[PDB]
Parts: sequence; C-alpha cells; structure tokens
Amino acid sequence: MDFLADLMDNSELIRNVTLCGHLHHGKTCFVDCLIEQTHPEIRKRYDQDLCYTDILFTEQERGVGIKSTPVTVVLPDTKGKSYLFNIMDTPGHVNFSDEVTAGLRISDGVVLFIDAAEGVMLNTERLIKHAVQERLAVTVCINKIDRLILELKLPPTDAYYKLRHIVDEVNGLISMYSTDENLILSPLLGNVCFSSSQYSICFTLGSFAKIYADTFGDINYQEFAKRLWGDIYFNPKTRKFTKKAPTSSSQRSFVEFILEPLYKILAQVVGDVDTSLPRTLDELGIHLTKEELKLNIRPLLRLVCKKFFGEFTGFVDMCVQHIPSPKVGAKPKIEHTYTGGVDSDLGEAMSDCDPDGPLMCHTTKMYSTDDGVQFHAFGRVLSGTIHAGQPVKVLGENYTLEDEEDSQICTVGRLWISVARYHIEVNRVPAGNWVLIEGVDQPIVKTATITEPRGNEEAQIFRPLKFNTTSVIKIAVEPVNPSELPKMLDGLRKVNKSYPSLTTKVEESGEHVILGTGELYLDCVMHDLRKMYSEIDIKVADPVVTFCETVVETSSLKCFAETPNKKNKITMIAEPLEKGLAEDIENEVVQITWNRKKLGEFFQTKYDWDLLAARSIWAFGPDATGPNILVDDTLPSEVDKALLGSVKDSIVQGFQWGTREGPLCDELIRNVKFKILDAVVAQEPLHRGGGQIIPTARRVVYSAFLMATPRLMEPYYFVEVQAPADCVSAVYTVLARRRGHVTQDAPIPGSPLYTIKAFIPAIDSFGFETDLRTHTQGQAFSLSVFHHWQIVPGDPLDKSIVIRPLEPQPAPHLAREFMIKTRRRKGLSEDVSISK
Amino acid sequence: MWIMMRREKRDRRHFKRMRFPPFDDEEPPLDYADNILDVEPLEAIQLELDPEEDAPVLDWFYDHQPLRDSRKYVNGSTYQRWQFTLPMMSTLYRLANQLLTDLVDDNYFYLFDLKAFFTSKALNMAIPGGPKFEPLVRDINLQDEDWNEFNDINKIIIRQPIRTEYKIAFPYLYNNLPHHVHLTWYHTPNVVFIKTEDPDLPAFYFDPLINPISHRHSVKSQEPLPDDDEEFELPEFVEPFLKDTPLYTDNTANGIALLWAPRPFNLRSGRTRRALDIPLVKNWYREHCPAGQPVKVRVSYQKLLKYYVLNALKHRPPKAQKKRYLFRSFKATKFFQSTKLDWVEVGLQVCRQGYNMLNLLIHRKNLNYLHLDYNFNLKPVKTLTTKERKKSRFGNAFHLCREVLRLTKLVVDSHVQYRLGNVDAFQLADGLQYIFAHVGQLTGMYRYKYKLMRQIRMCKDLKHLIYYRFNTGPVGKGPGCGFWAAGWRVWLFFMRGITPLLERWLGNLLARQFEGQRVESHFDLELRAAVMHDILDMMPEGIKQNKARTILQHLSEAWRCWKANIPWKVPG
Amino acid sequence: KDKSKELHAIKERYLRKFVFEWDASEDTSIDYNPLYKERHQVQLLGRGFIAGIDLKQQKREQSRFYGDLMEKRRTLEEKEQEEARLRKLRKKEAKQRWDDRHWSQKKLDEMTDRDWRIFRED
RNA sequence: ACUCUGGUUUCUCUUCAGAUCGCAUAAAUCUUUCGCCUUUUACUAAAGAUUUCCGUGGAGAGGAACAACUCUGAGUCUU
Ligand SMILES: O=P(O)(O)O[C@H]1[C@@H](OP(=O)(O)O)[C@@H](OP(=O)(O)O)[C@@H](OP(=O)(O)O)[C@@H](OP(=O)(O)O)[C@H]1OP(=O)(O)O
Repeated sequence: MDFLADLMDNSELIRNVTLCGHLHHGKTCFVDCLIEQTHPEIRKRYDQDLCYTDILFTEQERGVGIKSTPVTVVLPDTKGKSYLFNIMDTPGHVNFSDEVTAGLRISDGVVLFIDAAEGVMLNTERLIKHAVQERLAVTVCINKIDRLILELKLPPTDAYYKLRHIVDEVNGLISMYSTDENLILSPLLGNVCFSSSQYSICFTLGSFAKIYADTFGDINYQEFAKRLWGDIYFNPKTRKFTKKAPTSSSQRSFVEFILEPLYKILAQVVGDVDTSLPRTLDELGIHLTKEELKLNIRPLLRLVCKKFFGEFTGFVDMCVQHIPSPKVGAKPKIEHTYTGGVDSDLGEAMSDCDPDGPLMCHTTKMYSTDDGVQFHAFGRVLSGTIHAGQPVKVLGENYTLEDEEDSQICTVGRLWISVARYHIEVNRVPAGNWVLIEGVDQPIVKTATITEPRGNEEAQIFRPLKFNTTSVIKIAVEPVNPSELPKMLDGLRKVNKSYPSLTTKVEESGEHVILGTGELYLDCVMHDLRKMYSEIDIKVADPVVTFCETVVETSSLKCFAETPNKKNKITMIAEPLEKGLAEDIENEVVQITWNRKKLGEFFQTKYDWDLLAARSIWAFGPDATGPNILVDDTLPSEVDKALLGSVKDSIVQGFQWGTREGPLCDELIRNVKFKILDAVVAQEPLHRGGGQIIPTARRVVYSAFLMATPRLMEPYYFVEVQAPADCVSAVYTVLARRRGHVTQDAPIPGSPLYTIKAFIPAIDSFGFETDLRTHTQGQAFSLSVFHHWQIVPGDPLDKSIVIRPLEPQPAPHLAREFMIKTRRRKGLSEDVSISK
Repeated sequence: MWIMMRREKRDRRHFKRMRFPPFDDEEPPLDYADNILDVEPLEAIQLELDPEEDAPVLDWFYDHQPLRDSRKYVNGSTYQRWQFTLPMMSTLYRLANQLLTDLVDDNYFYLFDLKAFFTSKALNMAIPGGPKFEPLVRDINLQDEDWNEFNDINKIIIRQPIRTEYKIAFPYLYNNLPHHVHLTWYHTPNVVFIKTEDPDLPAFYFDPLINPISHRHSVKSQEPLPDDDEEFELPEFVEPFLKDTPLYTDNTANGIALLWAPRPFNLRSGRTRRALDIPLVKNWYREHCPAGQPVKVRVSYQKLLKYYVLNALKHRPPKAQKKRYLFRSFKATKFFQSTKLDWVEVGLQVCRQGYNMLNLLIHRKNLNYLHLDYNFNLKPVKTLTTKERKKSRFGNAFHLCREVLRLTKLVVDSHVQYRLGNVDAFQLADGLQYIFAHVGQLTGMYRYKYKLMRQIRMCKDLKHLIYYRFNTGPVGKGPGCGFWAAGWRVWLFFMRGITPLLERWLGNLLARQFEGQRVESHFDLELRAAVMHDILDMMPEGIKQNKARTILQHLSEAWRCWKANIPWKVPG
Repeated sequence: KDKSKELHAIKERYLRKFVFEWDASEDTSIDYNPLYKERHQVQLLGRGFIAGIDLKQQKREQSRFYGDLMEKRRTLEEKEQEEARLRKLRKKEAKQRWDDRHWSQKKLDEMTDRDWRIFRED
C-alpha cells in the first residue's frame, strides 16, 4: 500500500490518460476490468455489469456515464514493471462533451475506444480533433472484439478486414486534424490495442507475441510483434514472413497467429463446452476445477480469457511507450495551456515538472461529497508539492497580473488521491500527479490555478476551458414557492460549479436561465438541481433555444450616433461577411494578437481584402473569438489618426459589448461587418470619455444593424442515427416532420447497421431522440450536437405577421414568431424601434 | 403443444367442446375402482420428435418429471438445480420457438419497461400502449395552476407538442413535481446478431445481411513491414495455438445462437421452478403493441400490463420465517398415511370428501329442506316458506367454498371424461381452458366475493391474448384452443390467497366452541372509569364504600359545571 | 385531420353491475399523430418472428425488403444452396400438406382412424 | 508420476434470512384519499402500514440410503 505513495513520489513512472470514446463503447467496463485485475476482493456480478467508476446514482440508473471519474491504479507492464496510472474515463455521450474537455486539460494521454462492430462514430470524429487541438498523444483501442465473432460471426479474414478498415479510417480522418506527420496509428507500431471488455480480452501484438513466447519459449517478442499486422503472410515450410502468398489459400499473419486462435478458443467455450473444452484447455495450460466449469457461458468465457491472456499488460505497454510522460509532455501542454506560455519564468519552470519548484497546480473539476455541501476540487499538480494544512492561494479565470482582486488565500484541509468509489488519504502529493484538494471550493467556478501565496509574484493563470460544442438549449428555472427562492440560488451556483459548460444567468425580467447541450444533459443537471443540491421543488419552462442576429445587405442610409453633448459623431455601416469568414474566426485561425502584416496578407490572399483596410481592422466581434468584426474605414484626411487612437479603445469596448446584447433581443450578433465612415471626436480628452462614447458606440452599432436588413440565425444540431436498413425510411419520415433534411445515408462496412447524417433545427429537435426510437420500436438511435447557424426563414421585422397563441406557425412567420416571444421572454418591448 | 393445437384446430373442421358440466346431476362421481382403473387411457397430446435433430431430448421429453432418474442432469429426486448440455438446451430452444419472441436486445422495450410504467403511474400519465392508473396524489389544485408570468402562453414557443413519452423519457426536464419517479435510458448497444437459417453453412460465415467491407488499396498508406528472409526466422516447434481443433464444430452455430436466447434458455444450469410460477405468455403482453388488432384485445393488453405493473410496484421482500411445513407435521401425526395414487383417483376422492363436508355443514342445524347435489348446487327440496328460508342461510364464506369445490369438481370430472374415452385429449384441453377462462359463467362465485372479478377479467384478458395469437393465418375461429396453463395458474394464486380465510372460517364453524363511531365512546367511558377506579381504589374499604355513587355524581357535576362555564367549588 | 387533433391536444395540455367485458373507454392506443399511430414493425432482420403468430404467415406477410436486399447481394456461387434448401423445405412441408390431409379429398384407403374420427365428428 | 485424502443422495427436527427468499405473485385487517354512499356483507382504486397463505435460500442438528465406491486439495511433486 505504501508502495503506492513511493511510486507517487516519482514523476517519470506516471501516466495521465483519458479513455475517451463514443457512447457505450466499453470504457467504463474497461476500467472495471482494470479494477478487477488490481483489487481481488472486487468481483463483478455474473450478469450485471459492475460499472465500478459509475459512482453517482443517476448514471447507475440511466445506464450512461455522465461525469468523469478519477482512477489511480498501479498496473504491471508486459515486462512486469509497475506504473502509476491516472485514468479519466470521460462520459461517452456527445451531449456530455463538458467532462471530456475537463479531463483532457489535466491529462497527457488519449486512449480512444471504438466498437469493433460499430466503427468510427460521430463522437470519436470530434474527440480526435479535440485531442489533436489540445496536443495529446492519441492511441486507439478497438473494444468489444467479441461482437465480430459472437454476434457478427464474420470469417477471420473478414474480421481482420473490418479491423483494418476501422484502423485506417482513424488514420485517414486524423490526417485532416493533425499537422504533424508522426501521428500514424497501427497495432504493429504499438498505437492500436484490441480488446473485449466484457470477456476481459486485451492485447497488443507485443503482448500476444509474449504469450506465444511464454508457451513455446526462446522467442523474441519484439521482432515477432512486428511482422504481424499487414498484408504479409506466414510460410509453414520456410518459417519466414513473406509479402507474397506462400499458398493459394493463404492467410495474413495476424489472422493466422492471433484472430484464429481467439475464434477457436471462444468457439470452444461457447460450442462443445462439454466435449472438447477440456481438450482445448489442456492444449493451452488453462486448468479449471469442476465448480468453475458449471457456470453459464458468459462467466465461463470471461474466466477462461482471464486465465489465457492474463493481466492487462497489453494496454499498459501500449500506453507507456506511446504517450509522453508528464516530464516530457509538460512542454507542449504548457505552450498550449499556460497564458504566458513557456517563455515566462513560471513557464520555463513547468518544462521540467520539478517536485520542489513553485506550486501552481491546476484544478478543472468539482466532485461533490455525499451531502452536497462542500465541493472537492480535482486537479493536476503540474509542478511543485502540496501538503495538508498548507496556506495556499487560489486564483480565478478573470485573474490577471493587473487584476489582483480575483483570488483568495485558503487552507487546504485534507488531501487524498481517489480511485472511483474509495479514496486514499495522503499528506503530500508531488508534481505531475492528480489530487482532490479540499477546502478550496469557495473562490472557484470551474477551472482554477491554485498556486503559492506571496511566492509566485508574476504567475499568470491557465487558459479558459475551451470546448468543442456550444451551450445551445436554454431552459427557465423558478421555485414553486418564491418564498424559498434563495434556496434555489445556491443550488444553481452548485450545479454551475459541477458542470463545466453550464451557464446560469439572471435576465432583466427576473428570469433564471440554464444553458445546456442536449436533452439528456439538461435532464441530468436538473435532476442534480432538484434531488441533490436544493432538495426543493422547481418549475421548469419547456426548453427554448438561444438565437443569433445577423444581416444580409447594407443599410439604405449611413445611420450615425452622437453623444448627448452633440460633439462626437460616429457613422457606421453594417454589412454581412464573406461566406466562411465567420468560421475562420471562431476556429482561432486569426487572432487579435497577430501582427498587422500577417493579418493583412491573410485578408489579401484568402479573402482579397484591400490593404487600405486590411491594416485597419481593430476588433473581432464580442470577446476574442467573436465572429463579428470591427473595421476602420475612415479616410485619414477627415479623421485624425492621433485623435482617433484615443477612442480606438472605447469604440471597441462599446462594440465588443454592443454585438453581445443585440438590438432585436438579448441574443448574440453573428456574421456582421461594421465599417466606420465618419468619426468626429472631441479635440480634448475631457468630454470624450467612455461614459459618452460607449453608449454612442452601442447606439450606432444597433442603428447600423437595424437599418441593414436583419435576420435571425437558429442553431442546427448535426444528428447521426444508426438503424438497420429496414428502418432508414422510418428515419426519413421523422426527420422530414421537424424541418430537417438528410445529408448522407451510408451503410457501415462490416455491419448491417447504417449511418444517416442529417441536420435538424435545435428548437425542432426536442423529443426527436425519443420520436425516432419509439417510431422504429427502439431499433434506431440518435445523437445530436450543434453544427452551425442558419438564417431563420422569413423576415423578423414584419408587422403584418400575427402570432397565434398555441399552434406552430409556417416557415415565413418563424423569424417573426421566434424573436417576439423571445422579446416577450426577455421582458423587452413588443417590437423593435429605430431608437434602440 | 402450441404448435400442434393450432393444427388440430386447422385439421378438425368443427370441434366438439366437452359438455359442462361434463357430468350429469344428482349422480355421484364415478367410483375409481370399477371404471377408471381398468380402462386403458387414450393417447395424450404429444409431438413426434425427429430423431435426426431432437435426439438429445428424444428419450425423455414427455415424461412426468423429465430426467428425474438421471443423476448427471439433475441433483436427484428433490428435482432442483438441473444441469443441461448445450445440444439439449439448443434443441429445447428450437422446439420452444413458438413461445419465444426472437428479440436479442431490450432496446425494443424502450418505453415499455416497468420503470417507465412506474414513472407513468407516478405522473398520472399513460403511454399510448401503456396502462392507465389512478393519480398518486390528486393535486387537483396543483393541476389548476394559475396563468403566471412563468407558464405564460405568450412567452412559450410551440413547435412540436410535448408528448407524454417525452415527459416520461426525461421526467426531470419536461415536467414539474416528479415525485416517486424512476429513470430508464438503458440503450444497450443494439446487439447485431444474425441467427443462421442454413442447416449446412460455416458457423462463421459472411452472410449477405452484412454490408461488404469493400477493402481498398488505392492510396499507398503503407506501414512498417519486412521483406522475405529479413533478419527473422521461426522455430519449427512454434505454431498457432489451436491447429488440430476445427475453426467451427457442428455445435458452434447452436451455441452462439444460444447466447441471445430469452432468459430461460441462456442458462447452462439453474434451479427448478414450480408449474405455477412459469408465465408462458408473460413476454406477450409485455410486447410493444398488438399489430393492428381490435379494441377488445388492445384494452386487454393494457389491463394485463396494469396488473403486471401493479404487482411489480407493490412487491415487498418476503418476511423471515421459521419453515414450519404443513404436510410434514401431518406425516408426523399418527392420523395420516402416505400412498402413491393416480391423480384422477385423488380428484374423485376429494370431490366426495368436499361434498360430504358441505352436506355436514348443511345438516349442521338439522334443516332437511336444503339439499346439495353432486355438482355443488344448493337447492331446496320443497318451495321455501319464508321462516325456513331465512332460517337456512349461509354467509359468503360457505358459498365461496361451495363454488370453489364446484370448480375443482368440474376439472376432475373433465379429466374423468378424458380417462373414460368420452372426450379426446384435444377436447379435454379445450374444455379445461374453457373452465379456467369462464369460471364466472360456469360458477357464480363472483356473487360471493366481488374482488374475484379481477381474476375473472384477468383470465378473459389472457384468453384474448392467446386467441389472437392462436387464431392466426389459416387456423380460423372456433373452440380449438387448449392452452389452459395461461389462465390455469391465476385461480391457483387466488387459491393461495383464499386458503387461510376458509381454513379459519371453517375452523370457527366446525368446532365444539363457536365465536363471533367508536372514538367518541373511547375517551368518555374509559377516562371516567379510570378516574372512578382510582378514587374507589384508594378510598378506604370500610362501610364508607357506599359513597361510590356520590363520587360519580361529583364527577358528573364538575363536568357539567365546566360545560356550563359556571364556577364549581365544593366546600367540604 | 392530424393538424387539428394535435392542436387540440396542445390546448388540452397547456390549458352492483357484474360486468366482465371491459369498456372501450380504457383504450389508450388512440393517437393524434401518424408516427405513433403507425409504428414501424420490427422486421428483426427478417429471420426473427413474433412468438404467438405463425411463422410462414409472417414470412408471406413480411415486407420482403430484406428478401430483395438478399436477392441483390447474393452471388450465384452461393445461391444454389439457397434454392436447394428452399425446395427441400417446400417438399418436406408438402409432406405434411399431403400426408396430413382433410378427409374431403382423402380416399377410404388413405383415410386413417384419426381421419375417421375427424369425419365422424363432422 | 508415490502419498494421505473418504462421499453423495434422501427424509425430518431447529433456527437465521440480508437477496427479484420467488426472473412468480395472491388474500385479509387497519389508517388516509377518492368513487359511490342505502345498512351489514361484499366493494370502489390508489397510497401507506401490517398479518396470514402458497413457496424458497442458508446454517446447524438427527436419522436413512452408495457407506463405502471414491475423491480432493495438500505434499516433495520419486527415471
Ligand atoms: O363474442 P366475441 O367478443 O367476438 O368473442 C368470441 C367469444 O369470446 P370472448 O367474447 O370471450 O372474446 C366466444 O365465446 P365466449 O368466450 O364469449 O364464451 C368465443 O370465445 P371462446 O373460444 O373462449 O368460447 C370466440 O372465440 P373463438 O372464435 O376462438 O371460438 C370469440 O372470442 P375471440 O373474439 O377472442 O376469438
């Protein structure tokens, strides 16, 4: 037990991994198998999956993992070397992408999981991109190999064909996301593992070569581990592996020396269990008693495969030599994560992960207790050492060097490293490891840079947790009895803490609004809000979708705005951006930190913008990645550049906030270009203050937007469904009912299931996940995630459109129906006026 | 039995439903010694088994207790914890394909799980295929929630209506006040299983139901690979682990297809269940819906599911006991003996015993104007004068006992008709199903305990379920169904329910000694009695005890004075 | 008529006698929309059939979609055994169709004791 | 490949029962809430709390049958 702490002290025998993968792909069962390997007293039930890491009750009843769970375990390697493994088995549901990112910032390794009978799915398509964008080594473990044999009953050659088709599709798809050309995955190289979690089967080519070497002996398992995967074969007469076929009915090496023995052993334990089973266990050295042979087929298969393969050494040596150690992976993690990068003193102090250096651990999760009162933070100690009772300094997400007010000095109460259900109390946690810090819940929402007090003077914070999806769905929350409203404020704060992309908000009409990704996500968060944190009654409005406001054409007149003093006068024009330019802003392709020359060349080549304005672009919409843009287009002779540069900041401040709110209603402004045609600034810095410019800035922005023909943009969810070919029409009929349209219907190779990829309006996608399965009697299944935004049909600003109370309106009325009710939901005026 | 009873209903153009009662009246049940013992029984309903396939079960399939003697398969005569080989189990599974839906996963039960039904009950909402329930809490005022600024219509966008199944799938998002609600989203990865149909085929075959992989080599996506005779050599000893053993045996396809069999047929071994506790058509009304069936069987499906969900919800763990068996104490007693006997003899014996009991109960007060016939019908020997009519009346318990005796007498007489060659085995089964599906019509027991209507309706619902599944294709409509075990068990659960009630009422009735607006009467008399008891108790035992009425009058006067709000102060 | 029914449902949401036969008012399968009025019956890969219903009745009643899919994918080299097994089935249940025959076209010599009882019962 | 190893079945008695005792499912009583409401006996149909009933698992004890054919782990596991 103390060897756990001894290995904990070292920083090179430690791996930080995430077993990220699609929904229901065996990740939780894989961790359960690892636990069953380590802990002997923990034995899985004969039929019910134990689901060890599924510790909260809601995922124990719904059957889907919801929140990532830390697992700290010592795993022997193929050669028997112990390694300390930090496992963050992220939930697989695409609506739960919050926890994938939350566990991916604090990990250096990505262990993908792909169902052998399902192939690459929607989820994985985004996790490979995300992990590459976060600069982690990516490794694939095709799980549920049993499906190719006990369910599909494929010939072993076709099983290998399926395996290579799903292996190279990962390589082919990842080549778009990965700039480097060292990221080619192949089991012969050691990137790819093969496993069946239910039957505990797990191997890399090296491990299986180790089994053969163990049996026959005098075998070098490395050379034989190579020359297994591929189109090469084996010659029984010359005992050499050849590219060409040694016989007419030849067979690939992998199939011949790995897949075929698996087929035979599991067929012997599911067929002729009574006649030819002892014969095939004598030939394999697996000795069993009478009472362990009287079990059912599934437990017998799991036991026999545990005896044959043994411990999960294949996963261990797959992980060890193909993901960097924290001492090695710290440099890319820091240069992508720390705001100042490696260049700063603290940045250079991170490249080596010194256990005695400065402590600026990073926490990215909130694992509540069983009473829900206090929140135990979870984070990685990127460097330094932490102790129980140590007086520590917790930073925030708005904390900077200039803004020293966003921090708190706290006392680390206790420290313990956690493995799912049970936690191990430790007085000291060294660098490069994980920990649940206690007593730091008060000054944190979501991420935090918990660092030393009065010891890290110039230390900055870590970058905000950037996600892959966007919080789209929006639900109103109120107490049943307003006499217990404060009881619900703290519950909303708690759920905001325990959900990385949850966005609580109070609006002008005294409305509490919760933002989420999908139906199941909001179901889980409100179940937590009701039965866990607030233990009161809560009324919910039916889900509504956040909208966006855009333009399609230039304004008829150059509408302007002046300060109340009638001295400053700013004239601006709102026009749409080039198709695809908005995406090239949100993807961090271009930034405001760029120098002028690079952005000028970018807009001169890719978007053919004139250099007279390409070097006169101030801001990029709201926040930093906002899709809108502010453009300076005043001729220098009429607007003094020296005089302009004073309000150059305030105009942006009134613009970065001007586009955030939106004149039509309190919704984001997207895909709009603002050209300034005239500036009349006060010649003295006295009357041109921010309190006068900023209202004028927002007013001129709103006036230009309104005078330009405005439109609403609704977010479309990208829905994939997997159904047998008899139910493809049953998906077309459902998707046609909700204004959707199908993009592709591709059968999955090596499986009768299909994959129908379509788009569906988010406001029109409520219940579709149930409207499909019930219509197809549960055979079909859908997953949804936000893809893009589209102009809502119709003109949002027509007064001839009448909104009936309780029946859907046609497409042309939608743009009018959506905002007005939204306006009514916002508490604003019924219509829009040019004064706004 | 299901696969053949559908054939004789298709073979016999007309069918003769056995008479009911199958026996005449005023005639005692036939003696077992003279008639039943000698007559050779007719052939029973049995399927000829194909020795080419059904051989593993050919030797013993239609025995009384199959494999009772075989120590290899069963533990012994206690007949528990059977062990069955895979060929045996596969043969049984193939033979039971008519009573087994071919569902591999449970994704077909998306919103027809019992957890979803618990949710629907706790929400006072009904799945279209699901049952209706009374509200858990009336909350009529909570139903009449006022038009607030929260639930205001003009603030709500309606695109697609929030259907009940939406509020059931996500009972914490689409609705309010979700008390005693359960969750289920068990979208198990839909198992992609393709059961073989070819008797001759490789077990691991690439059947066309699988979309081809379509392997390609267009782009030179090469990987580290060796050349011929490149720094490697294999030992002569080393080989693939299993070379001698074939890739697939004959029992491989059956074994793999046995993985995804229903619950009973995925066990290599397991404990033994009773004949009562095996619901054969349980997985029939649990199905999603009947495919375009009339209303009188759709409502039957909802009414079966309603009772199923009610039993599932109201289930409680059994209470810890001390295991006092009843017949074992009888065997201990000197008054009883054990003997192997034919069942029909036992029925003819018990009918006479119950008839004698009821005649004794009738002639308990020596009233000769009530007579019980041999069909358990209580009739007057002469037109009843009103005094004698009222003088000879029995409570609901006696009538219930008489009617259940009539039911068992009907069953026994039907079996006797079978043994006497009066009816066929098919006729016997159809008659038994009619008895167990029309107990109300044949016996007026519901007039003596109203709750029986449930069972009555239950059985009728079961009929509808089996019939619509029985009268399918070329079978047609007629009295040719003998699948009685579906409704036969229900009256046995009714029997275990009513056994102690009758065993207590008869005990009270048939014994040497017979035994047979209350809160305002509670605290007046008891309190005053306690006060007087204490006062007289501590009052000295002399002649002064003549003053008890004085104390009672003082108590009454004080109570009156408090009631009259008048000062009460006795000086002495 | 679906539109009026669904709008009406929206308005609904947001605003002694020993009888044995049940009532038709307890029926719940009534639906105002097609996607639940007419649910896509599970073809179950065509090789799986509902328990109670007869097998070949389902086979001929089946949508045949997987039948034509197999006709498309199956190659000639592995159609011979399909045709052979199909014809062998047709022959072996033709055995039952002819050997087990109604007495209306069974002669006296063909007619057996079971068929004799069938005729006498008729 | 040497050893000691050593029964399962069956019928009872006595307790403990966590667990789907039971991959099944009845009845009664009581307290609330409805429905009916004309009084008991039947009910109504949900809730809660009880009890009996048909069964069950485990442990132990006592007999009987295969009690003596075996058999299992242990071992130094002896060319
Ligand atoms: O009169 P219907 O409602 O159309 O149904 C009848 C009725 O049975 P149910 O009324 O109970 O459904 C018949 O006689 P009873 O049952 O009323 O005495 C008989 O049913 P039995 O076979 O049980 O006598 C018959 O069935 P079949 O056509 O199979 O003879 C059929 O019932 P189904 O409508 O369920 O077929």
